[PDB]
Amino acid sequence: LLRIDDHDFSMRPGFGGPAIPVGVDVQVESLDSISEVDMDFTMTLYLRHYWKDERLSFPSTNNLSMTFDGRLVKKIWVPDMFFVHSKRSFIHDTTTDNVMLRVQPDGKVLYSLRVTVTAMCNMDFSRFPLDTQTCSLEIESYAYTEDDLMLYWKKGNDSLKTDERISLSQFLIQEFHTTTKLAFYSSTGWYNRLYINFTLRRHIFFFLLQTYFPATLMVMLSWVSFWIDRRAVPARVPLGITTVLTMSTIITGVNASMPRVSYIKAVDIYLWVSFVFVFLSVLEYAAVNYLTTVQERKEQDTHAIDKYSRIIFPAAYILFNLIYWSIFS
Amino acid sequence: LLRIDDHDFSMRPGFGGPAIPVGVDVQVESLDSISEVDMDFTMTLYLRHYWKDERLSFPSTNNLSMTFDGRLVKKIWVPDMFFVHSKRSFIHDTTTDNVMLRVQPDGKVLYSLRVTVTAMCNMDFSRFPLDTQTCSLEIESYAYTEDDLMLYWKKGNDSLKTDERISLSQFLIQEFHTTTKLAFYSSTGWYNRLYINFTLRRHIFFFLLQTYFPATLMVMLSWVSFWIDRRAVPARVPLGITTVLTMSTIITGVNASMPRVSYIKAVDIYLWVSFVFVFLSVLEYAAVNYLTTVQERKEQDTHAIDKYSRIIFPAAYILFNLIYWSIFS
Amino acid sequence: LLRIDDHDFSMRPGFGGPAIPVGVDVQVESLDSISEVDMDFTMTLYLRHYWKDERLSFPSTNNLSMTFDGRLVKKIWVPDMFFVHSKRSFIHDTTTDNVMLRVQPDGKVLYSLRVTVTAMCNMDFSRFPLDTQTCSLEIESYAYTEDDLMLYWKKGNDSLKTDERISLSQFLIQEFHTTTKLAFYSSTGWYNRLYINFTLRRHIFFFLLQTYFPATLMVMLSWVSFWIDRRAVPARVPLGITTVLTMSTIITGVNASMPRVSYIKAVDIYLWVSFVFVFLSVLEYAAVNYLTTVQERKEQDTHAIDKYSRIIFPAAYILFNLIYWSIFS
Amino acid sequence: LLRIDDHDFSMRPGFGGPAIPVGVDVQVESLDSISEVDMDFTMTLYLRHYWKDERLSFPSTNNLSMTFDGRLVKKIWVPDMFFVHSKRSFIHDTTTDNVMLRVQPDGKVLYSLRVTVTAMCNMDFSRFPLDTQTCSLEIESYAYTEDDLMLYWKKGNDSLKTDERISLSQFLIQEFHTTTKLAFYSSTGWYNRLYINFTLRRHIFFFLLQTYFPATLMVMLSWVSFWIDRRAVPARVPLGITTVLTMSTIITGVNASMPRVSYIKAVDIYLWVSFVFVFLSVLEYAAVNYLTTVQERKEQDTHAIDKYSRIIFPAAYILFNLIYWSIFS
Amino acid sequence: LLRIDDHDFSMRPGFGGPAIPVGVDVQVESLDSISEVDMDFTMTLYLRHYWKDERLSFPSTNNLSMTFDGRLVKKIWVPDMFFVHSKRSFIHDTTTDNVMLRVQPDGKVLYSLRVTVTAMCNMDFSRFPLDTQTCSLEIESYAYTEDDLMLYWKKGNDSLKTDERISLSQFLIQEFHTTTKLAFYSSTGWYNRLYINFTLRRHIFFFLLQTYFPATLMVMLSWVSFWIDRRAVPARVPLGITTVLTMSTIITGVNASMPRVSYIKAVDIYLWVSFVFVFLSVLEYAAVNYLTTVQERKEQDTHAIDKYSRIIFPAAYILFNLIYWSIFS
Ligand SMILES: *[C@@H]1O[C@H](CO)[C@@H](O)[C@H](O)[C@H]1NC(C)=O
Ligand SMILES: *[C@@H]1O[C@H](CO)[C@@H](O)[C@H](O)[C@H]1NC(C)=O
Ligand SMILES: *[C@@H]1O[C@H](CO)[C@@H](O)[C@H](O)[C@H]1NC(C)=O
Ligand SMILES: *[C@@H]1O[C@H](CO)[C@@H](O)[C@H](O)[C@H]1NC(C)=O
Ligand SMILES: *[C@@H]1O[C@H](CO)[C@@H](O)[C@H](O)[C@H]1NC(C)=O
Ligand SMILES: *[C@@H]1O[C@H](CO)[C@@H](O)[C@H](O)[C@H]1NC(C)=O
Ligand SMILES: *[C@@H]1O[C@H](CO)[C@@H](O)[C@H](O)[C@H]1NC(C)=O
Ligand SMILES: *[C@@H]1O[C@H](CO)[C@@H](O)[C@H](O)[C@H]1NC(C)=O
Ligand SMILES: *[C@@H]1O[C@H](CO)[C@@H](O)[C@H](O)[C@H]1NC(C)=O
Ligand SMILES: *[C@@H]1O[C@H](CO)[C@@H](O)[C@H](O)[C@H]1NC(C)=O
Ligand SMILES: CCCCCCCC
Ligand SMILES: CCCCCCCC
Ligand SMILES: CCCCCCCC
Ligand SMILES: CCCCCCCC
Ligand SMILES: CCCCCCCC
Ligand SMILES: CCCCCCCC
Ligand SMILES: CCCCCCCC
Ligand SMILES: CCCCCCCC
Ligand SMILES: CCCCCCCC
Ligand SMILES: CCCCCCCC
Ligand SMILES: CCCCCC
Ligand SMILES: CCCCCC
Ligand SMILES: CCCCCC
Ligand SMILES: CCCCCC
Ligand SMILES: CCCCCC
Ligand SMILES: CCCCCC
Ligand SMILES: CCCCCC
Ligand SMILES: CCCCCC
Ligand SMILES: CCCCCC
Ligand SMILES: CCCCCC
Ligand SMILES: CCCCCC
Ligand SMILES: CCCCCC
Ligand SMILES: CCCCCC
Ligand SMILES: CCCCCC
Ligand SMILES: CCCCCC
Ligand SMILES: [Cl-]
Ligand SMILES: [Cl-]
Repeated sequence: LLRIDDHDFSMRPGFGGPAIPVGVDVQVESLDSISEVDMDFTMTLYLRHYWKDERLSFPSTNNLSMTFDGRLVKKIWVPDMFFVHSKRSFIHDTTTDNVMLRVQPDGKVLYSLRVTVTAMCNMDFSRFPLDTQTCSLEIESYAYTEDDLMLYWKKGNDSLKTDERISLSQFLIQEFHTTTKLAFYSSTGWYNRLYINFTLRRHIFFFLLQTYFPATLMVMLSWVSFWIDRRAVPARVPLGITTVLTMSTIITGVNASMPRVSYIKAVDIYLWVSFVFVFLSVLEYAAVNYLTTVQERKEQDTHAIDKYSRIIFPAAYILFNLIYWSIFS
Repeated sequence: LLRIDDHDFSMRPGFGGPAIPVGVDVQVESLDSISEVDMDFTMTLYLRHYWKDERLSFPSTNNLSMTFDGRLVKKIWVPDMFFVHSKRSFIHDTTTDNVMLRVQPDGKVLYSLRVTVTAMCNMDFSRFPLDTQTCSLEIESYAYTEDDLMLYWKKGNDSLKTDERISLSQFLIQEFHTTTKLAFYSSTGWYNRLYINFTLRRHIFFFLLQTYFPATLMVMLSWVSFWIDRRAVPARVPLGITTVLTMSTIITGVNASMPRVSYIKAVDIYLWVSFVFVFLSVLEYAAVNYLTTVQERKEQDTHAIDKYSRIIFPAAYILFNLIYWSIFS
Repeated sequence: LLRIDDHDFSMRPGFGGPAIPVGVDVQVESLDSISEVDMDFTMTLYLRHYWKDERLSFPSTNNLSMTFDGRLVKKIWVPDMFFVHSKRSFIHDTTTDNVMLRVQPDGKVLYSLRVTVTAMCNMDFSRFPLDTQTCSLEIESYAYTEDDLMLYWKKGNDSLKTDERISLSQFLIQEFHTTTKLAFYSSTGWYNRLYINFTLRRHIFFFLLQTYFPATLMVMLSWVSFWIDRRAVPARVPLGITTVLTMSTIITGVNASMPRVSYIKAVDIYLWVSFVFVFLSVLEYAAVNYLTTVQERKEQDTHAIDKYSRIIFPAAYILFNLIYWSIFS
Repeated sequence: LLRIDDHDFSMRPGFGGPAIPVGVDVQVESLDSISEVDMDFTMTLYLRHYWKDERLSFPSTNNLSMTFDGRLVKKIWVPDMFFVHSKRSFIHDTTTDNVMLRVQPDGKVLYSLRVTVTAMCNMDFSRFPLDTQTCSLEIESYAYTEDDLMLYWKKGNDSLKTDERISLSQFLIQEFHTTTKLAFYSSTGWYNRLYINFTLRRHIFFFLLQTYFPATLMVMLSWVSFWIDRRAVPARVPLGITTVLTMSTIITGVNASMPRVSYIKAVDIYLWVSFVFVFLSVLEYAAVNYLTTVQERKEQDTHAIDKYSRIIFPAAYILFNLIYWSIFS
Repeated sequence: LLRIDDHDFSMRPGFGGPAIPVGVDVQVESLDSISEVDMDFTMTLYLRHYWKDERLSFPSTNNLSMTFDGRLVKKIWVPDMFFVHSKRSFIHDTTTDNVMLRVQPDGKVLYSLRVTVTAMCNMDFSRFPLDTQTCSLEIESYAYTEDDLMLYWKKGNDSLKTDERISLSQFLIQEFHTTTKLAFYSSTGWYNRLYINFTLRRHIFFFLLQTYFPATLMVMLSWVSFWIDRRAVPARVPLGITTVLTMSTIITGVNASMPRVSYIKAVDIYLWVSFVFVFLSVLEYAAVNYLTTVQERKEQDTHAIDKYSRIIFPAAYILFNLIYWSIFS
């Protein structure tokens, strides 16, 4: 039916004359995973191409479109799109190649395939875990400049569809939209580039329960010391020390999970402030023991330091929390 | 024998006329693994196709079916099934391609191959580890709409078989059955989709032994304090503190294993209630030490708080357990 | 030399008449690894096939066998064996395909290739780490039933050889032997299946040193308390508590390594019995402190409980060990 | 258009006569990751080749360059570059091979492809984490010596371009430049080799916060003991011991991350000096307890050792820090 | 130029007559990694073959050798070497296949390719970490026996070269040399096998610092107890106990890294002897407390046990160290 043997499909339609227009539309099937340590994300999608080539015309009375096996795709000419700034990708091939080819009697062509992509995404963690991130996937022709191929979204803003099943356990996904821009390479020329854009917002529940609450509880334990008889030395001393040494484990277990960035994150601030609050309660009792011993040496109830600490330490931590959750909301 | 050179197998049987019927049946060989963190499962199966094509007719006197080498599959036309919402898959190929082709003299065809698939499955953990999950595998044609190909289960409900060796160490597997539904894609049309469905139920033994019992034992240790002379300050204080700090390790070691979901799981409730029970026993002894010191200051046996605590703490935990195992059964 | 262009090698020798006999023999090169968590093992082997096809006859005066390049294997007919219940496999291909083809003037054929296989193996851990396991590798034709192909061991029990270098660091390997059985698939028919069988036995040394000895040592530490003056409250109390909290770490570190099976293992029994032995020593001293305080209240040496405990705790643990190593030998 | 059928492209242009000149230029798209444990780095780049072959001449009136499909690359002759001392690499192939071919009417050729490479890099850690490292990527022809192929940078120092998005979370990247050298293989001859060179500098913030500060804080805790009444034996003893045992955990957690090199790193020096400072504070109190007991035995305030230690320990650590940060800056 | 179309390259040179001689030489580019847990090593190398085939003769006046594209390798006959006892391997293929073919007018051939190999190596750890290991890589023809192919080192002992950059962070590499031996397979015959041999020696610095020193320091801490007043019960008891419990962590952290072999390693001996030294110091103080209490009961300074222990424990450990480092040097 199609006269494949008659033509040289090493050359594009319109070769040696004006540029060929190629239109694109897309459906996203899933957003698969995200990594802070690698700074990337993985996506699976259906991708579709539209153009005309009169070398593929055939006669019929119905004027309708026809589907073909799929092994012909390797004989005819086809556009050459690639995913810019991507780490790895593949086309699915069970039970055969997941590819589709449809042709109309006047030579209009529709071409479709299913792919998975892993792509680069630069991330800012200064407000982590209360952060928002924005991401994009980039599409471009490899060999042909804007003088030979013209690339555009087939139906404007209606060219992107999304599966209703798409979900991530840790993020809310929002704000899917598409854009276009021109790109330049010094050695080879000017090219059209298409963009798919989206926004992510992290759920904080896990971190409250797993990090902010146990820090708070250690700080509240350190306050119990102020209500204990100053003469019980081997009770008041280890009560302070053990909370210092627990807080260090909390601080380590958080930071072991994240990339080694050169700046402070919002969670770091809270934990190190909590640490100094606990550390100071140890110096307070050392002072009261020393001054008691000086009183014994002069001579030979509750101390004013204890009396004031019962008031000052809790007020100060409440003030800190009010400020912190006013800044990070 | 088969006249392969005579025909154009880029076109389906019946091309330009009504739809071709294709029937399917399946045997599951193994259910290989499951992941909560990735929310997916892996399956290995045998998959079979049935249709008629008169271009493959041949003469004989016996009217019986004949087997062919397998290299012909790439010359003739074959249906184009794919696994919807799948992450990855392959066809096995040692010592050769695991593929089978059988043909009858009137052109009826049977085609079979062996494959492994990894597929998406959305999971709810609000009742974890006492949870039940349900799963499915989806099958569809890639290129041909219901106007060109008709896809159905070959023998109704008898079209699914399962290997007697199938097992998972952590789940009971039940309720294998099959269904059908129509699907729509905005750019390309309507398609028939087949479903394989099944249910999983988790064994709880591991979690009892590994999580609920040691929490319970920490709570019971904290009660020993109420039976110890109130004057033994450096004994009663670390006895409380060490149980607080152990309970925190238990809570961490559980949640380190699971995905970071935005809601509370049934195991979380038990551990955090156990934590407050242990935390309160520390505040109780602080109260008794303070009131004893006030009595010393006024002046200058067992305390009523100890007397009551010996009764109230164990009753309250028993009431909690009765309610919890009434809710989660 | 071989008349490859004359014949249609899509059809088996004897096509449309009786079954073709194919004989097999094997040499194992290595048993590569084993996993309890995945329940599988990996093996590398040489696999060999024997049959006659008169379409490959050629003339000569010597009556001897001749070797050919290996690229012909893809032109002639070849049997279609596959490994049943396998997870993955491949054929080696550096510096070329590791394949061999030898032919005699009357058309007898010898065919050989090198492969690695990973295969399923169901494991029972009720006696772990003192367990024994048994395993097998299964071989079958994919497309041809016993009416068209007949599959058998070429030399009976002498058909399996094993490399003298084969070893595993954790298991003793024994009892290599071969068997045969018929298999049935509802949709497709009856098939011959060959079996390779073997037995494994675990070395216990590592577990003695790494698990049973340190548990025993914690139990013996808890006994020291009975020899310490009952008035040293802040010594006798933490001596008990710290052994409880160490034993919990031992119990966790063992079970973190194994699959989450729904039944108790032989190592679990020993560790939880050791735990209750340590837990009871804490309740004993609580009793002696309480009764001493009652004596003080009445009034206002070694206690009989201490005196008896020095005898009863060690006897009871020795009785337990005698029973346990009588059961698990 | 191109007369591909006329010629034998198993032979280079100029075969049997002088060497063919081939020019190269490059753009780096990303520097992907780095490993101290494996001593390697990964890079993604665009690579371009320039030469003349009159067998590819064609007629035209415009004198302009033309682009071709990409399937012709496998028919014509092409240069044979490889990455020396590399571990693994690949060429990208979705949605097709990422390859470009452009030809001028006189037979000048431009050829381009996109690749990812992982390459060897020897690292020195004697100053870690305050270290600087230098790296290079090497390019060479596999089959052709300088007598048959001449390889050079196409535009001198202007032949290397870099993407403005390139970044690493842990390193500052600097000093990209290119060089050339001749190489010799004993069995096969002399070859031209091109070099891409660059420098890395590590950010220290993470290590200050994660390692140097908590060590310092343990040392400062050990000093509190000198301010506590010498008669409080069960307070002063565990205060020392617990800091010893914490410092050991710090030392372990650092070195667990790095390769097992045979020499000391700058971080090791700081932690082991901090350890002896803490260890000595335990021997000091043992001395004061012993001498007090001798005074009791003779007989039957603050001790001079305490008085001096309050001065000497902090001065000595401050002197150490001044020297250390003078050496490592 | 080469008459490739004239001949049947499914047959070796000399087919049906005497054996063809094939010579080999090698250059090692890198030794990439080593695993105790898997018992294997990885190597990257250049491998070269030499033979004569008159079917490849061509005319010329210069009598010099000529290089060809590389796509011809798949048309002509080539030898069939494989790596015996190997786990996996591949040939590199960016930017094309890393393969070289050179031919002289009389039909002498040189053939070369670049490969990476992972190979089996049995290891003995009885002296670990002071151990020495020896390794080899094995090379053989797959299909052809010594009656058809003769395989030898091309230049005797001069046939192996090594890159000056080769290094491992944990081992000293020494003693590279080559050997030959004949091998027999029962079903198929006799074959020539070539060997590459080498020796490794481990650096001990890491283990001294990471394992032997901290054990020693725990033992020295336990000795402090002997210098402390026997009446300070709640000081002397936890001082012993905490060192016992630290030593157990040291023992665990070492053995978690290695394979589970059925015999004792040299590091195990040192750590378990150190453990009993620490354990005995706890029983000593229990004895002194008991005998003091008996003296109190009879009645109703430093004890001789303390006096002697100050001398005996350190002498005994010094004697142990002298013996141990005399045995393991
Ligand atoms: C198809 O084209 C024919 C003319 O060739 C026209 O009559 C018919 O309406 C067209 N149908 C559609 C659906 O565009
Ligand atoms: C979609 O369409 C509108 C037309 O109003 C144009 O603003 C815009 O670029 C598109 N929106 C986005 C967010 O890209
Ligand atoms: C096969 O077809 C023939 C007629 O062509 C019929 O006589 C015979 O019964 C059929 N056999 C089966 C098993 O259907
Ligand atoms: C199988 O067959 C029945 C007919 O009674 C129909 O209910 C059902 O859909 C099938 N069952 C399920 C559970 O899909
Ligand atoms: C090979 O066959 C010939 C007859 O064709 C016979 O004489 C000879 O003994 C046979 N040799 C072997 C080894 O079987
Ligand atoms: C090997 O040969 C014997 C013949 O005595 C038969 O018992 C047996 O099946 C084979 N042995 C095993 C263990 O399979
Ligand atoms: C191309 O070549 C023609 C002569 O063949 C010359 O006139 C023209 O200037 C050239 N153009 C460029 C851009 O080099
Ligand atoms: C680039 O160009 C200069 C010419 O001044 C030459 O020094 C140098 O080799 C190049 N620079 C480097 C750093 O390689
Ligand atoms: C090559 O062979 C010719 C004879 O054919 C001889 O004269 C010449 O010396 C040889 N050259 C080398 C390098 O062997
Ligand atoms: C290399 O050559 C010598 C000849 O003296 C022979 O001893 C030896 O086998 C070779 N050496 C080794 C170590 O294999
Ligand atoms: C102690 C944790 C407080 C968390 C406050 C969160 C406010 C949205
Ligand atoms: C940008 C730094 C914010 C620091 C706020 C501290 C709140 C107590
Ligand atoms: C303390 C754990 C109790 C577990 C109860 C389980 C009831 C099925
Ligand atoms: C849906 C929340 C259940 C909470 C029950 C608490 C049982 C004590
Ligand atoms: C305390 C461990 C005893 C191990 C006994 C093993 C007997 C074979
Ligand atoms: C089958 C259970 C065995 C339990 C034996 C307990 C030995 C003390
Ligand atoms: C205690 C850590 C001091 C860090 C000093 C860093 C100077 C650049
Ligand atoms: C090259 C060794 C440097 C050691 C300096 C020590 C600084 C206190
Ligand atoms: C306490 C460790 C001693 C290490 C001695 C090493 C002798 C080469
Ligand atoms: C072969 C065993 C060596 C044991 C030596 C022990 C040295 C104290
Ligand atoms: C901005 C640096 C903060 C450091 C807090 C310890
Ligand atoms: C640890 C500091 C104490 C100072 C008391 C005046
Ligand atoms: C003290 C906690 C209050 C913070 C409110 C955002
Ligand atoms: C529903 C939130 C519960 C939180 C318990 C700490
Ligand atoms: C820690 C709180 C104690 C309050 C006693 C009245
Ligand atoms: C107190 C435990 C009883 C719970 C019964 C389900
Ligand atoms: C058979 C169950 C045993 C449980 C021991 C805690
Ligand atoms: C902890 C239980 C003690 C009971 C004494 C009679
Ligand atoms: C008390 C240990 C003896 C057990 C003998 C098998
Ligand atoms: C150069 C060796 C230093 C060792 C410090 C413990
Ligand atoms: C631990 C050493 C103490 C020595 C006192 C003279
Ligand atoms: C005492 C810290 C000062 C070091 C300045 C580099
Ligand atoms: C040879 C066995 C030694 C065991 C030491 C605990
Ligand atoms: C723990 C053993 C002590 C024995 C004293 C005679
Ligand atoms: C006491 C350590 C000396 C050992 C010398 C090899
Ligand atoms: Cl105490
Ligand atoms: Cl601890």
